[PDB]
Amino acid sequence: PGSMYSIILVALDGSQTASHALDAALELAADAHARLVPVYVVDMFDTPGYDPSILVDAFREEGRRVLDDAQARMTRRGVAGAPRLVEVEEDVAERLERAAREIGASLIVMGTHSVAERLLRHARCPVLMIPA
Amino acid sequence: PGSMYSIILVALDGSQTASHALDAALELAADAHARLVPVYVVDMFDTPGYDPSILVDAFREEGRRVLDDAQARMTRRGVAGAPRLVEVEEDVAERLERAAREIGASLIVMGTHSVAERLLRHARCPVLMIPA
Repeated sequence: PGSMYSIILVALDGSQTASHALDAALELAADAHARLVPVYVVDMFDTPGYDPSILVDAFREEGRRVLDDAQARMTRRGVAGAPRLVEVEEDVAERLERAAREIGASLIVMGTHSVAERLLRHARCPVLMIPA
Repeated sequence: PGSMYSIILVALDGSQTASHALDAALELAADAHARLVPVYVVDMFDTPGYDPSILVDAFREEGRRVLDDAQARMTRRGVAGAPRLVEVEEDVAERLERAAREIGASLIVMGTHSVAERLLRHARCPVLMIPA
């Protein structure tokens, strides 16, 4: 198989439709004999009393669970690659583009039913939309 | 390879970016051992003197040339499938969705840089965007 689809990126957030997108990205990765790289985006207020560190630990912990499940799915299907935890500074769309650049992804897979509209309007890299 | 990507549809109009999308759809079709179905969309005034039949013959003829080239690319790459000429009544986006339903396509491939925004906003079927 060529390199145009050698490395596939799929954005996860724990939602059902994102999980649905993962199953689609996996199936594509297995069919095209490609590497899959699931990413969980941690997208984190400045106020008296408020402590953002509580939610940072939370979504990171949630990311661990989500990415571990993604890894488990990949292992069973025999699909190579390793899930990444990504954190925005940025907006989610750009962070996904930065992740794609640094990982070397030639394709971004997303679950849909705005960030998708962003990535499409950007047109910086091939994007695959999977509806719920 | 599974059936989730057994039949791929790619929308052509003769433009460079659509041709670029065809090369991407072909590469995917070859990697996933999938059938490719390129479609050329004929999207056709009511005025005294004006004769739409002239342009109908034209874009159909242009479609023949475009689809013949697509077939030639598929044949060389050893990719199965057969190009289709489609005509709107409808809008282009819905016509592509109707074509996907009748052909049995599980994926629609498009070249981008509105119809893409439509198909995404519709979310009736998986869509792959390839930027120029």
